[PDB]
Amino acid sequence: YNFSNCNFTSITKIYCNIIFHDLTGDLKGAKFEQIEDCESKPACLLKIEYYTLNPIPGCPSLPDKTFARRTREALNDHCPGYPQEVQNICLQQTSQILRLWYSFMQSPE
Amino acid sequence: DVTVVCHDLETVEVTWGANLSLEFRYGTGALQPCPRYFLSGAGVTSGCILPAARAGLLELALRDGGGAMVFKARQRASAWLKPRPPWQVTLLWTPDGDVTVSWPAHSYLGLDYEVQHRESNEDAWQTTSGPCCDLTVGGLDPVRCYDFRVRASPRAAHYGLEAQPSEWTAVTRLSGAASAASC
Amino acid sequence: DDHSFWCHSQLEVDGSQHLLTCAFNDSDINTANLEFQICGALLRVKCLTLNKLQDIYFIKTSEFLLIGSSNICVKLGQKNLTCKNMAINTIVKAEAPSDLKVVYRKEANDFLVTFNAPHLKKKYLKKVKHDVAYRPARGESNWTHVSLFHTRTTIPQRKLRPKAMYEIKVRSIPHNDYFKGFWSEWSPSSTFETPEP
Ligand SMILES: *[C@@H]1O[C@H](CO)[C@@H](O)[C@H](O)[C@H]1NC(C)=O
Repeated sequence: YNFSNCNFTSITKIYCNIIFHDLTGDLKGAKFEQIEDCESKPACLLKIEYYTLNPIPGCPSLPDKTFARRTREALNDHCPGYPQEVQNICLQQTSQILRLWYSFMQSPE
Repeated sequence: DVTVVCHDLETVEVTWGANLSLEFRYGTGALQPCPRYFLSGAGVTSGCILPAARAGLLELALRDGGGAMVFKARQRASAWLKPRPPWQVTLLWTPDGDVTVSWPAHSYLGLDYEVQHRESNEDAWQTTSGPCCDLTVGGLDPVRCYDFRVRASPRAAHYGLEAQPSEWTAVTRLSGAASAASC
Repeated sequence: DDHSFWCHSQLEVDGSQHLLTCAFNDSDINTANLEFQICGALLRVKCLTLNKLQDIYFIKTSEFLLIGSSNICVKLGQKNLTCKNMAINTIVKAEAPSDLKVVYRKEANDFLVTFNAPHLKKKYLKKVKHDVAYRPARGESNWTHVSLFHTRTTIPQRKLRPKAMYEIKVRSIPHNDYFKGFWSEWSPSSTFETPEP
């Protein structure tokens, strides 16, 4: 999908006022070295979506967490045409996602 | 305990304190040596200043003599942002009895500004906040002298939780109906 | 034959769950067999039905997305009498402040007013605008209001009558570019006494 048509202003308000708090809330201060970066709002949203809604080995439940469902709903609402478990892995992925949001916030449209 | 501060998205300053050495890179290119160490008289390092890039991941590797890792990090440089203070603050009495506080913008987004004031006569500071580049402070007495100061504060959702506010500006003193020599 | 109604939400009420409360504008209404149902913008389910308690309907839930709008419908059996579309995030009623206290400071010739602001400790919506109101405890007066974004303010002594008793109370409203809504209930009132001039 091409995230270039998303309303970034709306998504930003949702991230700043809800999703950000959900992420920091889940991380409880844990952080990990950052693996990837991104340099535009559309490119960051693409990575965010991919990290957030695709399960990974060690944290199958990730796409079902509240911050993930809210991310899905925010993209759905504001992007036209948008379609066991180890806690340390969950945290690692959650930390990556939060930092991709920071990149989103710092990137141009 | 190692500290990292990114000064105004211009430089990154890493401070420690054996003789440590620092390598760094942006992205996945080749590690590079610290471009400028802070050295003691005996020639042991105390820190490093390097350039900040607004994008890309800054990897830091601090090693002991012998090549052992003592500190590692990998985040955007802005993760450690401390903005410069605002350059010059202006205070303007409006006819309403309000004061408009204004300042020049920083060269990057995502900052809130905190404006404090109190009577120039060790009382508590009152604070108000807002985005660039002005805000209004109401209810001031036209004949009393007030101190104002401002700082820039990186928004947590924008830059994250390791960013920190600038230093306060030097005080700017206001006199509603009085001359400056009344303050 | 008017089933017009209001709703307000409250975030993080007795834990992580949020509260939705609705009621009819007209209290003289036969609510016989009427139900409130909310559909849309929920996490795991299509709809929820509110629970009736005397003259109000409420649901405490974890299901709200807080993103996008919901349809709230007054139903009689399967008949929709009236449905309104609204977003939970734009009908938020703040929690009232508490621990209101007033201390006379002679050296400052003023009264220091302090209270506790519960939103500061919450997950979402941490910043509210406060409204402090005061007037003499006896007799009729227009309340004096003070608008604040922090949990203290001062009243100069000279502003008040001497040797009198004042009543004071405080309320809050969301102040957020996403969450919007309504004034809290007033805090309980405190009273304080003013000195000789
Ligand atoms: C300490 O390490 C720095 C960085 O590698 C180097 O420039 C300096 O010569 C060293 N000093 C001593 C006394 O080994």
